[PDB]
Amino acid sequence: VQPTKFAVTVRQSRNWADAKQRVIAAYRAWIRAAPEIQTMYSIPFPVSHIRTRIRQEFERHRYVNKLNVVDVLLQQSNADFQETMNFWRQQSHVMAFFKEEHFRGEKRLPSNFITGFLEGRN
Amino acid sequence: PRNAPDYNVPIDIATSTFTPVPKNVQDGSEENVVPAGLISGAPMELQARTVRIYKPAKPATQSGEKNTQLWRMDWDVLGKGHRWENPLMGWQSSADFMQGTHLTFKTKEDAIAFAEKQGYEYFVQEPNERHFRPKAYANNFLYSPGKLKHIRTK
Amino acid sequence: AHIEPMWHAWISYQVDTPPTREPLTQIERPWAPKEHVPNRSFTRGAYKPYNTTQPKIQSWEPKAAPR
Amino acid sequence: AEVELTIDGKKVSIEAGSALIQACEKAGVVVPRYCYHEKLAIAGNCRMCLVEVERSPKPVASCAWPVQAGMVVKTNSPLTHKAREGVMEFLLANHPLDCPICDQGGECDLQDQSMRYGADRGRFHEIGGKRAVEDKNIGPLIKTSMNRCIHCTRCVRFMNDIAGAPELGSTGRGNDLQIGTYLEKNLDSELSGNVIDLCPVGALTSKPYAFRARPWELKRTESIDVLDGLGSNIRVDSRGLEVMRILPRLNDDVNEEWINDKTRFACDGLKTQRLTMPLVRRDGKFEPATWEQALTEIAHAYQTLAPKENEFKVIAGQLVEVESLVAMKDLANRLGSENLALDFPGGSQPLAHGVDIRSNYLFNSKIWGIEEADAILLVGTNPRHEAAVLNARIRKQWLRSDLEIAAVGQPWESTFDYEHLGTDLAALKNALSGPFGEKLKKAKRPMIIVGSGVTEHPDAKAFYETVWSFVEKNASNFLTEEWCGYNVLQRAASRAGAFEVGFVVPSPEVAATKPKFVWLLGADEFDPADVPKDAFIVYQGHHGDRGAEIADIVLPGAAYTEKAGTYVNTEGRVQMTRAATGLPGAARTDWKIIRAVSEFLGVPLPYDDVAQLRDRMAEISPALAAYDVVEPVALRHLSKVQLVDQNKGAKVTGEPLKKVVENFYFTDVISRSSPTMARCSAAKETGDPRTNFMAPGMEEDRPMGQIAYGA
Amino acid sequence: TGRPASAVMQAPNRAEVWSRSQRPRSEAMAGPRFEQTDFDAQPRPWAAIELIHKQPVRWTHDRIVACDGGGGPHGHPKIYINTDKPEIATCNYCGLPFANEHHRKYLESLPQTSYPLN
Amino acid sequence: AEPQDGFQGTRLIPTGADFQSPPDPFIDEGEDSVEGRKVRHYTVNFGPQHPAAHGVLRLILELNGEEIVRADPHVGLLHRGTEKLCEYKTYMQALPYFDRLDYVSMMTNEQVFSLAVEKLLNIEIPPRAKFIRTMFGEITRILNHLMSVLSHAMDVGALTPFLWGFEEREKLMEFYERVSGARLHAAYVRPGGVHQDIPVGLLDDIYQWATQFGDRIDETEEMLTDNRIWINRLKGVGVVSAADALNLSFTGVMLRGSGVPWDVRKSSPYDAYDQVEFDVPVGINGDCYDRYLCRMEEFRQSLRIIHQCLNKMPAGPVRYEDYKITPPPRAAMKENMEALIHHFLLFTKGYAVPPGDTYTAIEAPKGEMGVYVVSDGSERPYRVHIRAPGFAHLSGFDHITRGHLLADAVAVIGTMDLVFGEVDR
Ligand code: SF4
Ligand code: SF4
Ligand code: FES
Ligand SMILES: [Zn+2]
Repeated sequence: VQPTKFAVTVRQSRNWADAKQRVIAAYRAWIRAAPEIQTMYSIPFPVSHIRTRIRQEFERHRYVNKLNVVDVLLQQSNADFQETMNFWRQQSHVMAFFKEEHFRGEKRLPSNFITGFLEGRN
Repeated sequence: PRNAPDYNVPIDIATSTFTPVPKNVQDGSEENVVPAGLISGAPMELQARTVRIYKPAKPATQSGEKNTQLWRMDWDVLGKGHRWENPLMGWQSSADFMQGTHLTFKTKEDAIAFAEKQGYEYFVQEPNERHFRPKAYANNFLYSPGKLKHIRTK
Repeated sequence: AHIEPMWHAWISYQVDTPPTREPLTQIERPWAPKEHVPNRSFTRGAYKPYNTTQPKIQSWEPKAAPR
Repeated sequence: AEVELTIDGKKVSIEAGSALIQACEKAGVVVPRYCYHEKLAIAGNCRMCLVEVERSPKPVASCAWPVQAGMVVKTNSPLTHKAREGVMEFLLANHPLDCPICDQGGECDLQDQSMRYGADRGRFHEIGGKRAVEDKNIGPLIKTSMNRCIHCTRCVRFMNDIAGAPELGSTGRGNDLQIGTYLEKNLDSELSGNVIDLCPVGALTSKPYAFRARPWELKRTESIDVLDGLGSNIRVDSRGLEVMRILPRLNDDVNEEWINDKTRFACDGLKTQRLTMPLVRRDGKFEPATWEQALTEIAHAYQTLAPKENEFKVIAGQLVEVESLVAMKDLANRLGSENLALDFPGGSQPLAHGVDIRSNYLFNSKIWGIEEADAILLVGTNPRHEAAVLNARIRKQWLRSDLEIAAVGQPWESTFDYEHLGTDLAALKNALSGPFGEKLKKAKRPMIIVGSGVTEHPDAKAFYETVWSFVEKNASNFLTEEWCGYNVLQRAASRAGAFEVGFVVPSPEVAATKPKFVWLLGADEFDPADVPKDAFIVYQGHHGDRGAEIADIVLPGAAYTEKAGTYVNTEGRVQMTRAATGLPGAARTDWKIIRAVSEFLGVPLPYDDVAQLRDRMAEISPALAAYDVVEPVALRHLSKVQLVDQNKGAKVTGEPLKKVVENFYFTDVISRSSPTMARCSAAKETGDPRTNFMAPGMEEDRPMGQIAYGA
Repeated sequence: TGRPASAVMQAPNRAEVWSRSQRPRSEAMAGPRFEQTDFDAQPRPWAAIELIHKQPVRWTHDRIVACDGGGGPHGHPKIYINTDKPEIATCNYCGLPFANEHHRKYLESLPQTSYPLN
Repeated sequence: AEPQDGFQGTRLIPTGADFQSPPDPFIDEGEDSVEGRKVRHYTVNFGPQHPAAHGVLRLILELNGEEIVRADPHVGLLHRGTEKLCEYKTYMQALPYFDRLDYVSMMTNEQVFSLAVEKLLNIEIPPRAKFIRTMFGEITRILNHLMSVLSHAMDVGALTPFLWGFEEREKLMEFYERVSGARLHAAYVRPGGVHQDIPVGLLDDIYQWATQFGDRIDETEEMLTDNRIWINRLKGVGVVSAADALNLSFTGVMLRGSGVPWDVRKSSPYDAYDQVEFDVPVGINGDCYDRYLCRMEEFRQSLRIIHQCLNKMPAGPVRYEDYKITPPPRAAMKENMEALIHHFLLFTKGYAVPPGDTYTAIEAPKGEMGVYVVSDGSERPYRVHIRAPGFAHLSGFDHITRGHLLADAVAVIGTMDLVFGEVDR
């Protein structure tokens, strides 16, 4: 806020009820900003595709049961959110977040044993 | 599923053709263990690869034991991507970003604790210890009641 | 780059004795380049690097034993 | 009776009769040394380890001084500082300025202890100059630069006392005293390359290693040797793609700081005859194929032939790990086959010893057991050629005790004196009923050691019955809580691992079936009768050799320096290699080839990761999960059902025991492709002692030199 | 990719490689990168192995000979060479040949030597 | 019992907010109404593509018309991972990394790392090395101020002094090339002293340049000091009070301009600065004009020190005389066994540095440069952290510029001696 546009002072969560509000607050800001993110970096994907990525990022950490670890993830989310909504990231940075735009594909690991073996460890 | 490789793990931007398929990625729900590998920013690959935890043996070429004092953490070399010959200069290219990295620990519980916290697969190699036997200079000149059995030359 | 080596030292004030009076220019080196070597970049004489060593590994030469 | 003494003001306790330098090491005090080595006799000639001892006027050699009840030792006093500086000055006065051209540089104890304990500048500026000494030819393996010699005596003491090769010595006197053979001759020990490591200086260096690398550029991988059955602990030094040298690391249980010459010098064979891509023979000539194209032709040729039970045969070679044998046993069983054979004569037949009890085939008294042995009988084995580091362990106990050795089988030139009782099964029975049986009966710690060539003998069923019946009759001597007297010696790294997982043909019915599909799992010493000519041969391995050339499909596998593989040595110790380099070309991990062929054969093995295969190993044998220990055998007495009861009625031919190693240098595929082993074989045959015999360098009749190594 | 003699000869003064792991120039300067190129313009220093063996044997009566390259501080570290074997002794730094006068008749008998002897 | 105590979040840790004391109120001095209408600010990016004052600088400014609201410098455009690379180098091998931090002040940059390593080595360098390093220190201070003051003058429109003074830079760069073999990255000052001794005709050549340098300073002051455009561009611009300068981590001229008399060469003397006489210029208004006058006077005190070093230069070795730390002379290395071993080990393994840690600071031309080194006893440093004065100074850009005119930002960017190799490392 005061230092720069989307700056959030680093604070610990008081309890699990406090943490959950921040996590939902963080998700709400992210998926709300998805229309702006598309037109601001000229992303060649629909807001639906972008918003799915937001949920998966939040779902990788759905099973965390440690309060200190949540505070770390919340601070990372605020830092990524600020550097996105401020035009500090470049199209290369945001585009790299979408795993489909790598010339070797998104399925960058072998499907099963025999496809990886026939190609040579993937 | 009892050491089954999770062919559906999400990839990150450092996932390459040389990255092995992991068994167990941290989710932040493990009991009693800080999930550093979840928040470190390190690629998924480091939870798929195995580190070796060992005391380096004394070199056979020297008597100094300075480098055997500490515990070493080292990454095993993969089948593909560790080295290949660059066609232009004949230099040795690598795809293994861990090839020149090692970690030093005062005790192996420390090394194990760091490895569990990051989510590395690890293998602990215990150090072979010398078997003590007293040595005496005067044993070079023991009286032989019988056939000499060996002729000593100082 | 057209300047002869020892003269290059003289014109750049690295030495004061001109090559005309410089004894080190008089040592006979039969391997020394006879004609002057200018910079050959931007021509077809430009230096091409290459590996100077043999491959580190040799594959088996297949020898199908007869039946 | 550990006495108590003071070193640098801190108290240490150690056994009486121990050298002071041993107490300093126990106390953690660092004492410089050159002549002293823990495995050699004390010399006391370098003068580097002089320390201050209370009530002692002269500074004292801590390697030779015995520990007493109440001595006080000062290793960091001015007197000790002055002694080390002065001794280092004398060592460097005649030492040649050769560290840029010396191969010890960067791993030199003279350089490190000059930096640590000596002065920063020298005071030798004599116009008369330094001593210079002529170089010596002592064979093809050891390059000599004798000016660097500091006269520690380590190579003489090792070669004489440890290796049993009294050809190295020292001639002359004073400043002109010179180490060498007084007359230029090849050093005939398979343990000779240990002097290179023992040498603190680069006076004795490896000829094949000469000038190739600096020590700081080498990745150091601790691993296990697989060219022998002892599983010697080794350090593999590599520079990216290339393995450059093999060094021994300390394991007092198995190899005791030493390795043999083939273990050391066969590493140049790892880069010349290598299988790097699949080959499909066609119109009588091998042709390159993809891995899909090769596995398809296995699947097609399997269907076309439609093998029945035991028409699928697998032969395992000498360098095969347990992962490959377990995955291949799972594959062969799913094809109906129990035809699992080994690479030696009679390997395709059921073995005279069984595999039901681990003690049937293992070295039961452990390698460490030799340190306490009172009497040893060697049946059908030349230990110098089959287990040389274990052979030197027998000499060491023989030199320092009243240990009696006898042998039944082919005589060999030995480093210890032994009583040759005969060469055949008749001689074994006479021995056990003769004077040496009396020696065995009235002895604590008796040992009977049976070679792996007895297992390949036609009378093998009568040998194990003869031996074990003696073990049972004289138990409470051979079969006690602290001791097992019956031992089987494996010269190959894979045999005990194959036995552990039951990788053997169970019955003569399986042995009788003539195979249609034969899988050569790294097999190159197979008998040319266990491989029928009209069978589809598949070779999987790392080296193009005998096995690969007669095959229909060649699959490139991995060598021991390119994989983490599980090996079981002759005593049952489970050990794991560590990969130093990656796979070359299009090669694959050996167990993954078998797992990949199983999908193509329609019987996909359950395991996809090596951790799942390693769980399957514990189900077959749980000791395979315990690395670097030897799990004791609980029911030792049950080694009578298969060694006596099943072996009671067996035909006897009386044929002599044999020599399973015609030439030590050519034993496996790696050593047969080694250019260095070729020089050793050539030099032994022609008696040439010159260093540059088939190597680069000037020679009197070769003034232009030559680039070739090994030719 | 090379027809001219600069593209085949390992050096102007030596056709053949002088070490086993040395890549022959004919294979090294082959491939697409050497297509439209002047080969005489490429760096081709003279082989040092051929030049050092033109050096005549420095005869001496003393058993031990010092060699530092001859530049004083501009050479190599001073080492001492033993000439007692009946052969040409060579400095391990600069390759200079040395021989004792005791061995002159046997060295003159030799059919061919590594160094000219004169 | 951290960090499992944080698994369920007990006992939050106290922040600075939990210690805010209300001011003493007795003595504390501090409808559609158009006054409630908000004013929209426009946020302008300056750099690095669009030309800026100097360097890899992305300056993000929130403006209210002509006034600066918020100043947000984005750095790291020259972050090269120097601190991490130093952990894979010997102490010898890490020394050239210090030439490339403040890359107009090379010898004092390598001076601070040499002093820190010498401190952990527990060695006293020879007196001649101390005087050479002090002499080259003030030569490097003049080189830096020539770059800083004149390029700062060129940024506000004064083309000519930059041309005159960079010929002075050429003359002093010859002295750097005569001692080492480089115009800029000399790698000359090493732990133990300096690489090699100065050539036998250098002192007189420095002296000849010294007899004419005062006139060069004076002619620079003829164009700027009394010039009313220069004064009107600098006076009252970029003011920081003495109290805030200390709390913002300001050192050097950025601190002395606000009236604080403080010089690291005076407070904690190193090399030969205790053996030389010089004065410390101190400002009183804490503005760009005071900081310009301090730097012009620092020119004259640097020349005054150099003249004293020319006359006080003692004879003797320039490298500490232990071949276990410094390389032996090449003639010794080719002559005796001990020297050759020590040469071999120092260039392959390196010297071992006793374990411990130290923070060592010097008065660099741009202010207090410090380095924090942790030694583990081996030949490679465990940790090397570099304290760059330009990092602290640029962190204060928002504090000194908020509420002021956009047209004064170029003045304070130049008043901070800002090289972004220092800032990012
Ligand atoms: S033996 Fe040691 S001190 Fe002597 S030349 Fe070789 S590396 Fe140098
Ligand atoms: S040659 Fe080496 S091992 Fe033998 S005495 Fe001399 S220094 Fe010791
Ligand atoms: S180690 Fe004791 S004298 Fe050599
Ligand atoms: Zn020489």
